[PDB]
Amino acid sequence: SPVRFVKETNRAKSPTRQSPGAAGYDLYSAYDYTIPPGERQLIKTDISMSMPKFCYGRIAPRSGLSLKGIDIGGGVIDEDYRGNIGVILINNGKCTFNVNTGDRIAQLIYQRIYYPELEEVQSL
Amino acid sequence: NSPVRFVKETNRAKSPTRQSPGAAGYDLYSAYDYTIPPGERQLIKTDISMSMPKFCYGRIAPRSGLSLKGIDIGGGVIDEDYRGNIGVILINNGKCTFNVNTGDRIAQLIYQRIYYPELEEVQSL
Amino acid sequence: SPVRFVKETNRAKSPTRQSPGAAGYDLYSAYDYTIPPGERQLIKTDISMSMPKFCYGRIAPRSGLSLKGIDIGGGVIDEDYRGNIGVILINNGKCTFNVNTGDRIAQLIYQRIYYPELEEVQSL
Ligand SMILES: O=c1ccn([C@H]2C[C@H](O)[C@@H](COP(=O)(O)O)O2)c(=O)[nH]1
Ligand SMILES: O=c1ccn([C@H]2C[C@H](O)[C@@H](COP(=O)(O)O)O2)c(=O)[nH]1
Ligand SMILES: O=c1ccn([C@H]2C[C@H](O)[C@@H](COP(=O)(O)O)O2)c(=O)[nH]1
Ligand SMILES: [Cl-]
Repeated sequence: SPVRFVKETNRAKSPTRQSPGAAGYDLYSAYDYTIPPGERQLIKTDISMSMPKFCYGRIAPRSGLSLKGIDIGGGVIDEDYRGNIGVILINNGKCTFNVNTGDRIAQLIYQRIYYPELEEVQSL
Repeated sequence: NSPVRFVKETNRAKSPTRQSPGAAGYDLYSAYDYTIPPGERQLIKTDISMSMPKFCYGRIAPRSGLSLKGIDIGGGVIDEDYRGNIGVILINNGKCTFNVNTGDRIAQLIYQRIYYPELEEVQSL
Repeated sequence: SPVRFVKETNRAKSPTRQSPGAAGYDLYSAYDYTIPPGERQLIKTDISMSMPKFCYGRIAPRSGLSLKGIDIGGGVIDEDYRGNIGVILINNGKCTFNVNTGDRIAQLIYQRIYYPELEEVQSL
Protein backbone atom coordinates (compact mmCIF):
# COMPACT_ATOMS: atom_id res chain seq x y z
CA SER A 1 0.00 0.00 0.00
CA PRO A 2 1.09 3.60 -0.65
CA VAL A 3 2.52 5.76 2.13
CA ARG A 4 0.10 8.63 2.79
CA PHE A 5 1.39 12.14 3.48
CA VAL A 6 -0.16 15.53 4.30
CA LYS A 7 1.10 19.03 3.52
CA GLU A 8 0.59 21.13 6.67
CA THR A 9 0.93 24.30 4.56
CA ASN A 10 1.21 25.05 0.82
CA ARG A 11 4.91 25.82 1.45
CA ALA A 12 5.66 22.09 1.68
CA LYS A 13 7.06 20.26 -1.34
CA SER A 14 6.02 16.64 -1.90
CA PRO A 15 9.06 14.37 -1.39
CA THR A 16 10.59 13.33 -4.72
CA ARG A 17 12.27 10.22 -6.14
CA GLN A 18 14.51 10.61 -9.20
CA SER A 19 15.67 7.07 -10.04
CA PRO A 20 14.72 3.40 -9.38
CA GLY A 21 18.07 2.93 -7.60
CA ALA A 22 17.98 5.93 -5.25
CA ALA A 23 18.05 5.00 -1.54
CA GLY A 24 15.48 7.58 -0.54
CA TYR A 25 13.15 10.47 -1.16
CA ASP A 26 14.21 14.13 -1.27
CA LEU A 27 13.09 16.34 1.60
CA TYR A 28 12.75 20.09 1.20
CA SER A 29 12.73 23.06 3.56
CA ALA A 30 9.36 24.79 3.90
CA TYR A 31 10.98 27.93 5.39
CA ASP A 32 13.98 30.29 5.28
CA TYR A 33 16.72 29.67 7.84
CA THR A 34 20.29 30.77 8.54
CA ILE A 35 22.63 28.50 10.50
CA PRO A 36 25.83 29.94 12.05
CA PRO A 37 29.01 27.79 12.17
CA GLY A 38 29.01 25.39 15.14
CA GLU A 39 25.23 25.63 15.51
CA ARG A 40 22.27 23.45 14.54
CA GLN A 41 18.70 24.17 13.43
CA LEU A 42 15.47 22.17 13.18
CA ILE A 43 14.21 22.61 9.61
CA LYS A 44 10.46 22.11 9.14
CA THR A 45 9.30 20.29 6.01
CA ASP A 46 5.57 20.83 6.73
CA ILE A 47 5.18 17.17 5.70
CA SER A 48 3.55 14.56 7.92
CA MET A 49 3.14 10.91 6.87
CA SER A 50 1.86 7.47 7.87
CA MET A 51 5.06 5.38 7.88
CA PRO A 52 4.91 1.76 6.64
CA LYS A 53 4.81 -1.15 9.11
CA PHE A 54 8.08 -2.60 10.52
CA CYS A 55 9.96 0.42 9.23
CA TYR A 56 11.32 3.76 10.30
CA GLY A 57 12.16 6.74 8.12
CA ARG A 58 15.81 7.71 8.49
CA ILE A 59 16.57 11.37 7.82
CA ALA A 60 19.81 10.79 5.93
CA PRO A 61 22.45 13.19 4.58
CA ARG A 62 22.89 14.28 0.97
CA SER A 63 26.56 13.74 0.10
CA GLY A 64 26.95 17.26 -1.36
CA LEU A 65 25.90 18.90 1.89
CA SER A 66 27.99 16.48 3.96
CA LEU A 67 31.07 17.52 1.94
CA LYS A 68 30.22 21.13 2.89
CA GLY A 69 30.29 20.20 6.60
CA ILE A 70 26.51 19.93 6.98
CA ASP A 71 25.56 16.88 9.06
CA ILE A 72 22.22 15.43 10.27
CA GLY A 73 21.20 15.35 13.95
CA GLY A 74 18.55 12.99 15.34
CA GLY A 75 16.75 11.67 12.27
CA VAL A 76 14.60 8.77 13.49
CA ILE A 77 11.02 9.01 12.18
CA ASP A 78 9.08 6.20 13.87
CA GLU A 79 5.93 4.64 12.38
CA ASP A 80 3.85 6.16 15.22
CA TYR A 81 4.80 9.76 14.28
CA ARG A 82 2.04 11.89 12.78
CA GLY A 83 3.65 15.32 13.26
CA ASN A 84 5.72 17.69 11.14
CA ILE A 85 8.89 15.93 9.92
CA GLY A 86 11.83 18.10 10.99
CA VAL A 87 15.41 17.87 9.71
CA ILE A 88 18.13 18.75 12.23
CA LEU A 89 20.84 20.37 10.11
CA ILE A 90 24.15 20.75 11.94
CA ASN A 91 26.50 23.37 10.52
CA ASN A 92 29.94 21.90 11.15
CA GLY A 93 31.36 24.10 8.38
CA LYS A 94 33.23 27.37 8.93
CA CYS A 95 30.76 29.82 7.37
CA THR A 96 27.06 30.63 7.80
CA PHE A 97 24.91 28.07 5.97
CA ASN A 98 21.75 29.44 4.36
CA VAL A 99 18.58 27.43 3.85
CA ASN A 100 16.00 28.83 1.44
CA THR A 101 12.39 27.67 1.05
CA GLY A 102 12.37 24.79 -1.45
CA ASP A 103 16.01 23.81 -0.88
CA ARG A 104 16.82 20.10 -0.84
CA ILE A 105 18.08 19.41 2.70
CA ALA A 106 18.11 15.62 3.23
CA GLN A 107 16.86 12.26 1.98
CA LEU A 108 14.27 10.09 3.72
CA ILE A 109 15.09 6.37 3.67
CA TYR A 110 12.46 3.77 4.59
CA GLN A 111 14.58 1.35 6.58
CA ARG A 112 13.33 -2.15 7.33
CA ILE A 113 13.41 -3.12 11.00
CA TYR A 114 12.46 -5.80 13.52
CA TYR A 115 10.44 -5.45 16.74
CA PRO A 116 11.47 -8.43 18.92
CA GLU A 117 10.02 -9.09 22.34
CA LEU A 118 12.78 -8.72 24.92
CA GLU A 119 13.22 -11.37 27.60
CA GLU A 120 15.57 -11.00 30.55
CA VAL A 121 17.58 -14.15 31.24
CA GLN A 122 20.20 -15.14 33.85
CA SER A 123 22.95 -15.79 31.28
CA LEU A 124 23.29 -15.90 27.49
CA ASN B 1 9.38 -14.12 15.87
CA SER B 2 11.22 -15.57 18.90
CA PRO B 3 12.34 -13.29 21.78
CA VAL B 4 15.69 -11.50 21.99
CA ARG B 5 17.30 -12.56 25.26
CA PHE B 6 19.25 -10.06 27.34
CA VAL B 7 21.24 -9.95 30.58
CA LYS B 8 21.52 -7.25 33.24
CA GLU B 9 25.20 -7.47 34.15
CA THR B 10 24.68 -5.44 37.31
CA ASN B 11 21.65 -4.30 39.34
CA ARG B 12 22.17 -0.83 37.81
CA ALA B 13 21.03 -1.92 34.34
CA LYS B 14 17.54 -0.96 33.20
CA SER B 15 15.64 -3.24 30.83
CA PRO B 16 15.45 -1.68 27.35
CA THR B 17 11.91 -0.43 26.77
CA ARG B 18 9.54 0.09 23.84
CA GLN B 19 8.29 3.70 24.04
CA SER B 20 5.19 2.92 21.95
CA PRO B 21 4.00 -0.01 19.73
CA GLY B 22 5.28 1.77 16.59
CA ALA B 23 8.52 3.14 18.04
CA ALA B 24 11.64 2.49 15.95
CA GLY B 25 13.43 0.54 18.67
CA TYR B 26 14.41 0.09 22.29
CA ASP B 27 15.46 2.77 24.74
CA LEU B 28 18.79 2.42 26.48
CA TYR B 29 19.61 3.90 29.89
CA SER B 30 22.84 4.91 31.59
CA ALA B 31 23.93 2.55 34.36
CA TYR B 32 26.35 5.15 35.81
CA ASP B 33 26.84 8.85 36.53
CA TYR B 34 28.86 10.92 34.06
CA THR B 35 29.75 14.53 33.27
CA ILE B 36 30.66 15.32 29.65
CA PRO B 37 32.50 18.62 29.00
CA PRO B 38 31.72 20.58 25.79
CA GLY B 39 33.68 19.28 22.78
CA GLU B 40 34.26 15.91 24.45
CA ARG B 41 32.72 12.44 24.14
CA GLN B 42 32.09 9.64 26.62
CA LEU B 43 31.45 5.90 26.42
CA ILE B 44 28.33 5.39 28.54
CA LYS B 45 27.86 1.87 29.94
CA THR B 46 24.37 0.32 29.98
CA ASP B 47 25.41 -2.93 31.72
CA ILE B 48 23.14 -4.71 29.22
CA SER B 49 24.26 -7.58 27.01
CA MET B 50 22.07 -9.32 24.44
CA SER B 51 21.89 -12.34 22.17
CA MET B 52 21.31 -10.27 19.03
CA PRO B 53 18.81 -11.41 16.34
CA LYS B 54 20.06 -12.99 13.10
CA PHE B 55 20.50 -10.90 9.91
CA CYS B 56 20.26 -7.64 11.86
CA TYR B 57 22.51 -5.24 13.66
CA GLY B 58 21.62 -2.95 16.54
CA ARG B 59 21.98 0.69 15.58
CA ILE B 60 22.53 3.00 18.55
CA ALA B 61 20.38 5.89 17.34
CA PRO B 62 19.83 9.37 18.82
CA ARG B 63 16.78 10.69 20.61
CA SER B 64 15.94 14.11 19.16
CA GLY B 65 15.62 15.81 22.57
CA LEU B 66 19.31 15.16 23.23
CA SER B 67 20.25 15.97 19.62
CA LEU B 68 18.65 19.42 19.92
CA LYS B 69 20.79 20.04 23.02
CA GLY B 70 23.84 19.25 20.85
CA ILE B 71 24.28 15.64 22.01
CA ASP B 72 25.19 13.29 19.13
CA ILE B 73 25.92 9.55 18.85
CA GLY B 74 29.37 8.19 17.95
CA GLY B 75 30.03 4.66 16.67
CA GLY B 76 26.77 2.80 17.24
CA VAL B 77 27.15 -0.50 15.36
CA ILE B 78 26.16 -3.47 17.56
CA ASP B 79 27.13 -6.61 15.67
CA GLU B 80 24.91 -9.71 15.62
CA ASP B 81 27.68 -11.73 17.32
CA TYR B 82 28.45 -9.16 20.04
CA ARG B 83 28.03 -10.67 23.50
CA GLY B 84 29.66 -7.90 25.53
CA ASN B 85 28.09 -4.96 27.34
CA ILE B 86 26.41 -2.39 25.10
CA GLY B 87 28.03 1.05 25.21
CA VAL B 88 26.64 4.35 23.97
CA ILE B 89 29.13 6.96 22.76
CA LEU B 90 27.60 10.32 23.66
CA ILE B 91 29.24 13.30 21.95
CA ASN B 92 28.73 16.67 23.63
CA ASN B 93 28.67 19.11 20.72
CA GLY B 94 26.80 21.64 22.87
CA LYS B 95 28.28 24.71 24.58
CA CYS B 96 27.84 23.55 28.19
CA THR B 97 28.68 20.49 30.31
CA PHE B 98 26.18 17.68 29.83
CA ASN B 99 25.26 15.55 32.83
CA VAL B 100 24.24 11.90 32.60
CA ASN B 101 22.56 10.42 35.67
CA THR B 102 22.09 6.71 36.39
CA GLY B 103 18.75 5.73 34.84
CA ASP B 104 18.70 8.52 32.23
CA ARG B 105 17.48 7.56 28.76
CA ILE B 106 20.45 8.12 26.40
CA ALA B 107 19.66 6.48 23.04
CA GLN B 108 17.35 4.12 21.16
CA LEU B 109 18.57 0.75 19.89
CA ILE B 110 17.05 -0.12 16.51
CA TYR B 111 17.20 -3.69 15.16
CA GLN B 112 17.99 -2.94 11.53
CA ARG B 113 17.52 -5.71 8.95
CA ILE B 114 20.61 -6.38 6.82
CA TYR B 115 22.01 -8.57 4.03
CA TYR B 116 25.24 -10.63 4.03
CA PRO B 117 26.00 -11.10 0.32
CA GLU B 118 28.98 -12.96 -1.03
CA LEU B 119 31.38 -10.59 -2.76
CA GLU B 120 32.98 -11.48 -6.09
CA GLU B 121 35.72 -9.47 -7.81
CA VAL B 122 35.18 -8.76 -11.51
CA GLN B 123 37.13 -6.91 -14.22
CA SER B 124 34.06 -4.90 -15.27
CA LEU B 125 30.65 -4.28 -13.67
CA SER C 1 23.33 -13.41 -6.35
CA PRO C 2 26.77 -12.17 -5.18
CA VAL C 3 27.66 -8.47 -5.19
CA ARG C 4 30.17 -7.89 -7.97
CA PHE C 5 32.95 -5.39 -7.23
CA VAL C 6 35.80 -3.86 -9.23
CA LYS C 7 39.21 -2.70 -8.01
CA GLU C 8 39.87 0.63 -9.75
CA THR C 9 43.58 0.34 -8.92
CA ASN C 10 45.85 -2.27 -7.29
CA ARG C 11 45.84 -0.08 -4.15
CA ALA C 12 42.27 -1.28 -3.47
CA LYS C 13 41.58 -4.01 -0.91
CA SER C 14 38.61 -6.38 -1.15
CA PRO C 15 35.92 -5.70 1.50
CA THR C 16 35.67 -8.60 3.97
CA ARG C 17 33.57 -9.39 7.05
CA GLN C 18 35.63 -9.92 10.25
CA SER C 19 33.35 -12.72 11.51
CA PRO C 20 30.16 -14.59 10.46
CA GLY C 21 28.21 -12.29 12.84
CA ALA C 22 29.79 -9.00 11.76
CA ALA C 23 27.31 -6.34 10.58
CA GLY C 24 29.65 -4.81 8.01
CA TYR C 25 32.30 -5.34 5.36
CA ASP C 26 35.67 -3.69 6.10
CA LEU C 27 36.53 -0.67 3.96
CA TYR C 28 40.14 0.43 3.51
CA SER C 29 41.83 3.62 2.33
CA ALA C 30 43.48 3.32 -1.08
CA TYR C 31 45.67 6.40 -0.41
CA ASP C 32 47.49 8.43 2.24
CA TYR C 33 45.53 11.26 3.87
CA THR C 34 46.03 13.83 6.62
CA ILE C 35 42.96 15.33 8.33
CA PRO C 36 43.27 18.45 10.52
CA PRO C 37 41.16 18.63 13.72
CA GLY C 38 37.68 20.03 13.00
CA GLU C 39 37.95 19.10 9.32
CA ARG C 40 36.86 16.20 7.09
CA GLN C 41 38.20 14.34 4.06
CA LEU C 42 36.69 12.21 1.31
CA ILE C 43 38.73 8.98 1.39
CA LYS C 44 38.77 6.90 -1.83
CA THR C 45 38.55 3.11 -1.45
CA ASP C 46 39.05 2.49 -5.19
CA ILE C 47 36.23 -0.06 -4.92
CA SER C 48 33.11 0.12 -7.11
CA MET C 49 30.09 -2.17 -6.62
CA SER C 50 27.02 -3.50 -8.37
CA MET C 51 24.84 -2.94 -5.31
CA PRO C 52 22.12 -5.44 -4.28
CA LYS C 53 18.40 -4.77 -4.86
CA PHE C 54 16.17 -3.12 -2.22
CA CYS C 55 19.23 -2.15 -0.23
CA TYR C 56 21.63 0.71 0.31
CA GLY C 57 25.20 0.48 1.58
CA ARG C 58 25.70 2.47 4.76
CA ILE C 59 29.25 3.69 5.39
CA ALA C 60 29.31 3.01 9.12
CA PRO C 61 31.93 3.83 11.79
CA ARG C 62 34.40 1.44 13.39
CA SER C 63 34.09 1.76 17.18
CA GLY C 64 37.83 2.25 17.82
CA LEU C 65 38.01 5.27 15.51
CA SER C 66 34.78 6.67 16.96
CA LEU C 67 36.24 6.55 20.48
CA LYS C 68 39.23 8.52 19.14
CA GLY C 69 36.91 11.25 17.82
CA ILE C 70 36.74 10.13 14.18
CA ASP C 71 33.18 10.22 12.80
CA ILE C 72 31.51 9.41 9.47
CA GLY C 73 29.91 12.01 7.19
CA GLY C 74 27.41 11.31 4.40
CA GLY C 75 27.59 7.54 3.91
CA VAL C 76 24.58 6.67 1.73
CA ILE C 77 25.68 4.38 -1.12
CA ASP C 78 22.62 4.18 -3.37
CA GLU C 79 21.65 0.98 -5.17
CA ASP C 80 22.38 2.70 -8.51
CA TYR C 81 25.89 3.89 -7.56
CA ARG C 82 28.57 2.38 -9.80
CA GLY C 83 31.37 4.80 -8.89
CA ASN C 84 34.37 4.79 -6.55
CA ILE C 85 33.03 4.33 -3.00
CA GLY C 86 34.21 7.22 -0.82
CA VAL C 87 34.37 7.42 2.96
CA ILE C 88 33.90 10.85 4.54
CA LEU C 89 36.05 10.74 7.68
CA ILE C 90 35.47 13.65 10.05
CA ASN C 91 38.25 14.43 12.50
CA ASN C 92 36.51 15.53 15.68
CA GLY C 93 39.60 14.68 17.73
CA LYS C 94 42.04 17.29 19.04
CA CYS C 95 45.10 16.20 17.04
CA THR C 96 45.96 15.77 13.35
CA PHE C 97 44.68 12.40 12.11
CA ASN C 98 46.84 10.27 9.80
CA VAL C 99 45.41 7.82 7.24
CA ASN C 100 47.86 5.37 5.65
CA THR C 101 47.18 3.45 2.43
CA GLY C 102 45.61 0.13 3.46
CA ASP C 103 44.18 1.35 6.81
CA ARG C 104 40.76 0.08 7.91
CA ILE C 105 38.61 3.24 7.95
CA ALA C 106 34.95 2.16 8.07
CA GLN C 107 32.54 -0.69 7.42
CA LEU C 108 29.90 -1.13 4.72
CA ILE C 109 26.53 -2.41 5.93
CA TYR C 110 24.02 -3.68 3.37
CA GLN C 111 20.86 -2.17 4.84
CA ARG C 112 17.46 -3.48 3.74
CA ILE C 113 14.97 -0.82 2.63
CA TYR C 114 11.54 -0.24 1.10
CA TYR C 115 10.64 1.91 -1.90
CA PRO C 116 7.01 2.72 -1.18
CA GLU C 117 4.63 4.75 -3.31
CA LEU C 118 3.72 8.16 -1.91
CA GLU C 119 0.15 9.46 -1.99
CA GLU C 120 -0.90 12.94 -0.86
CA VAL C 121 -4.07 13.05 1.26
CA GLN C 122 -6.14 15.61 3.21
CA SER C 123 -5.83 13.59 6.45
CA LEU C 124 -3.72 10.69 7.74
O1 LIG D 1 15.23 14.41 13.51
C1 LIG D 1 14.08 14.16 13.89
C2 LIG D 1 13.86 13.22 14.90
C3 LIG D 1 12.55 12.96 15.30
N1 LIG D 1 11.48 13.59 14.70
C4 LIG D 1 10.09 13.30 15.15
C5 LIG D 1 9.78 11.80 15.21
C6 LIG D 1 9.55 11.52 16.68
O2 LIG D 1 8.39 10.73 16.89
C7 LIG D 1 9.38 12.88 17.33
C8 LIG D 1 10.06 12.97 18.69
O3 LIG D 1 11.42 12.60 18.57
P1 LIG D 1 12.23 11.99 19.81
O4 LIG D 1 12.54 13.10 20.78
O5 LIG D 1 11.39 10.95 20.52
O6 LIG D 1 13.47 11.38 19.30
O7 LIG D 1 9.92 13.84 16.44
C9 LIG D 1 11.71 14.53 13.70
O8 LIG D 1 10.78 15.11 13.15
N2 LIG D 1 13.01 14.79 13.30
O1 LIG E 1 28.97 2.46 19.98
C1 LIG E 1 29.29 1.28 20.13
C2 LIG E 1 30.04 0.63 19.14
C3 LIG E 1 30.39 -0.71 19.33
N1 LIG E 1 30.01 -1.39 20.46
C4 LIG E 1 30.37 -2.82 20.63
C5 LIG E 1 29.40 -3.64 19.79
C6 LIG E 1 30.23 -4.08 18.60
O2 LIG E 1 29.86 -5.36 18.13
C7 LIG E 1 31.64 -4.08 19.13
C8 LIG E 1 32.65 -3.73 18.05
O3 LIG E 1 33.93 -3.85 18.62
P1 LIG E 1 35.23 -3.71 17.68
O4 LIG E 1 35.19 -4.76 16.60
O5 LIG E 1 35.23 -2.33 17.06
O6 LIG E 1 36.43 -3.88 18.53
O7 LIG E 1 31.68 -3.12 20.17
C9 LIG E 1 29.26 -0.74 21.43
O8 LIG E 1 28.90 -1.34 22.45
N2 LIG E 1 28.90 0.58 21.26
O1 LIG F 1 29.80 9.13 1.89
C1 LIG F 1 29.50 8.94 0.72
C2 LIG F 1 28.28 9.40 0.24
C3 LIG F 1 27.95 9.17 -1.09
N1 LIG F 1 28.81 8.49 -1.92
C4 LIG F 1 28.46 8.23 -3.33
C5 LIG F 1 27.29 7.24 -3.39
C6 LIG F 1 26.12 8.08 -3.84
O2 LIG F 1 25.29 7.40 -4.75
C7 LIG F 1 26.74 9.30 -4.48
C8 LIG F 1 25.94 10.54 -4.13
O3 LIG F 1 26.08 11.47 -5.17
P1 LIG F 1 25.06 12.71 -5.27
O4 LIG F 1 23.75 12.21 -5.83
O5 LIG F 1 24.84 13.28 -3.92
O6 LIG F 1 25.65 13.76 -6.19
O7 LIG F 1 28.05 9.43 -3.97
C9 LIG F 1 30.03 8.03 -1.43
O8 LIG F 1 30.80 7.41 -2.17
N2 LIG F 1 30.36 8.25 -0.11
CL1 LIG G 1 21.08 3.57 9.56
